[PDB]
Amino acid sequence: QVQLVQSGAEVKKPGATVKVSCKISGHTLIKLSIHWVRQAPGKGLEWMGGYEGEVDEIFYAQKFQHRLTVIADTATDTVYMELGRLTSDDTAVYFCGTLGVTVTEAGLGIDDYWGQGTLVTVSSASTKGPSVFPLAPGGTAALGCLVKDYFPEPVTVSWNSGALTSGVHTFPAVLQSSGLYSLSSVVTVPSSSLGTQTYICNVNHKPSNTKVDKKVEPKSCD
Amino acid sequence: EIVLTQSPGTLSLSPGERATLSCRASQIVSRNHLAWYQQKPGQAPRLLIFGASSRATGIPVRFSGSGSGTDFTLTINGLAPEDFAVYYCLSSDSSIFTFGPGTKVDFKRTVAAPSVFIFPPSDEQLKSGTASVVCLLNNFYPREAKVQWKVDNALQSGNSQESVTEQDSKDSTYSLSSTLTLSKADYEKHKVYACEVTHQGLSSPVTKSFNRGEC
Repeated sequence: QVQLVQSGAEVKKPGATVKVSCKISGHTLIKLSIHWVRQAPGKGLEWMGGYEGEVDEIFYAQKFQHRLTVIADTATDTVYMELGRLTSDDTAVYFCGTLGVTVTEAGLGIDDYWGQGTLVTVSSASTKGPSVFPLAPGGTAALGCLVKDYFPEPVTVSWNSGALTSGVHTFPAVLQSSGLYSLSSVVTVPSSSLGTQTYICNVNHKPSNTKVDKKVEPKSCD
Repeated sequence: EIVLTQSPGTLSLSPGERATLSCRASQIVSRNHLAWYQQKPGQAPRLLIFGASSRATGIPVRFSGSGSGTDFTLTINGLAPEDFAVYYCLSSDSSIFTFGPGTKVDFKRTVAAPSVFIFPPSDEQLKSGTASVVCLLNNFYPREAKVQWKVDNALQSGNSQESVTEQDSKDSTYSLSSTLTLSKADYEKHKVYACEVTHQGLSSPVTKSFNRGEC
């Protein structure tokens, strides 16, 4: 019944400041270790700093301490991280987690509670919904949808309103030199189904309220 | 400061096999402050081992750790399907924490060459002034693959991006896309668009290509 709940996704311009919260229920901050750990897309875990409730002390990674403040509110069981002078290097998922060990004569104590993560995107880009373009199709054919030029993450894709799942690969997005994201979603299907079965990709970019259903039709030389 | 390294970068093993993951510290660290975490895509990390060798509550008995000084290991004695994930060691001194770079444990299946498909830009996209050409490498193993773009035999460098799926939970393969971006003007000034794929499963590289304008 212990729960750590973080605040929602953030989009910030370079040079701005972000503040992320981590709220504890089912437990008390004064009995907990709460540390901030971030993860850039496709990269490893990086400790930023944290709070030890027993000693009421804050700790910082030297890499960040000039622009990072950690705030503990023992009255509301909430811990905050405030990171300034943001750049695109700070785009990452930020987690709060109970990293600290208590060393007593009776042994080692540790909790393992984690928040759900908070995505922070640092960019000059403006919110923009994607354009969806067809990737038109032996015994197996491939087809797909190109979901191009959107900001920020995330985007979801289904096929035939969720009825088509086997053989689908929706790729992780790439960040283009324009600062806009792009991804493709593909599916392999029987080539004998191309004249019969309709294939529609359902694309949802909630940050821009953009929903698109794109029918993908085969190419023929006949 | 403590600095942690981990080896191997990627460990490819089959279910039932014994995985040994290594963590090395730049200086002697307290055994009380050496831990191991598992992480799967889209999820927070999960504690496996603390104090170098103590198993966390609810962690299966096949996970163990040992070591002292600068050298520590995590052992998964008989991999289960749910164990394919990334593993991080973690150390601290005076509540200053440092994560190792992580070791990915992926599922070792038989080598499978990719099926390769090339997609020309749609006419709809071309009307906007840009052309994306997509090359798909489908359902291959292992993950390492090389894609080369050629436009009328000119090697394209710096104008493509790749993406790779996570290892499939049913057939343990990977898939990869490579997307070549050109202006509409450049696209219409050239004819042959080719994606050349190299992979250990392929005895020779596979080229998929189209002639602009062909059906």
